[PDB]
Amino acid sequence: YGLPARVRDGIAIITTAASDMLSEHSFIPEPKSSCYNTHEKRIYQSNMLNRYLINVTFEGRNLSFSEDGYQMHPKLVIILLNKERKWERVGKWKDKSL
Amino acid sequence: SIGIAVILVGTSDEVAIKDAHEKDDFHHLSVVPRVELVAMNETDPKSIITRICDLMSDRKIQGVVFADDTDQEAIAQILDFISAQTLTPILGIHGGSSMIMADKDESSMFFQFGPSIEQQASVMLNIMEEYDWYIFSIVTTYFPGYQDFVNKIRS
Amino acid sequence: IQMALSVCEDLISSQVYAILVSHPPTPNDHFTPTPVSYTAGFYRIPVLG
Amino acid sequence: ILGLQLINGKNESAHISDAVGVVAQAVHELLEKENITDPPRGCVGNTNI
Repeated sequence: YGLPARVRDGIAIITTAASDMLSEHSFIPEPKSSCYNTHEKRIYQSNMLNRYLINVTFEGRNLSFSEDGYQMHPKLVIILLNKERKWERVGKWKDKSL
Repeated sequence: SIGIAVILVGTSDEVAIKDAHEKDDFHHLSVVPRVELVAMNETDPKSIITRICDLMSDRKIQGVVFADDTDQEAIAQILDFISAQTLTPILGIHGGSSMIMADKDESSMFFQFGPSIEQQASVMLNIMEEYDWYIFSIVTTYFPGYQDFVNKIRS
Repeated sequence: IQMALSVCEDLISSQVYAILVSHPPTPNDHFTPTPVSYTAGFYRIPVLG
Repeated sequence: ILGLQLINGKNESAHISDAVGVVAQAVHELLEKENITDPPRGCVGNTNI
C-alpha cells in the first residue's frame, strides 16, 4: 500500500462525501477559511458533515471511519527481525482472520 | 467548485501524482479538482502552520491531506488545532498524521488512517492462540493512552 | 487565532527558558489558554498559567 | 445557600511576583549541572527537540 495508492483514495473520500451534500443540501456557503482575522463562524450546517464522513466508501471497498477517527477496517501486517536486522513479512490479518 | 490540494514534507519525491490524480479524479462525479502539490524540506510546526493558513487564504481550498516520513509525534495535533478553529476537513494518510491520538477537540472533523489502540490488542491476542502462548505478563510505561490497554485485556 | 504564530516569533526567538501565560479578561474562554500551550509543546517548553 | 469562594483569586500582581520568584530559584539551582544545552532560538530554523 504505497504513496500513490493512498493519495488517490484520500481525495475520493472527501469528494464522495461532498456528492450527497450537493445532492440533498446543495447549499454549501464556503466559509471564510483564514486564520488571519477568522471572522467566519459555524452558522451553516458544517456539523452535519460529520454524519456523512463516517460511512464513506469507494471502489466497493468498505473505507468507513470510527468515531475516534480511525478507519477501523485496517490491514495489519506482522513482521519479524531475523538474525541480521531486516524486516520481513510473516503473515496478514484481515476481518478477524489470520 | 471545491478542490482538495495535498501537502507533502520530506525527502520523498513525487511529481506525477497530480497527473495521475487528474486522470483518476472520477470525472463522472462533480468534484472540480484543484489539486496542488507543495513540498518543503522542514518540519517546523509554525512554519508549516503559516504555509497551511496561507494555502487557502490566497486561493480557494477546502480540504488538505498531510503526508510525511518522520518519527516526530507532534504534527498530528497541529492539524487538529487548525481544523478545530478553521472549519475545513483534514485527512491523514502517512507519517505523523497516521498515529494514535489521545483525544480530539469537541468540534473537530479531523480523521486519520491506521489501526486503533483498541484494535491493536485484539489482533495481538489472536496471534498468541495459534502458537499456544497462554502464559504471559505485561510491562508498559507511562505513555499517554496506556490505561485502556490493560482494561481491554481484562474485558 | 494568529497568536499561535505570534508567540514563538515574538517571544521564543528571544532565547527564552519558560513562558508565563496570563488569563483572558473574559470570565471563561478557551480561546486564550489553548494556543499558548500548543506552541511550547513541540519543543517541550514549560508554560505557567 | 451555602456557597464557597477562594481567597486571592484575582490579584495577579502578587501572583506574577511569586511566579518570577519561584522560577528564579529553579534557574539558580539549574546552573549547577553540566550538559546545559541552549534551548532553540528562532521559530523557523530549528525543528528538533
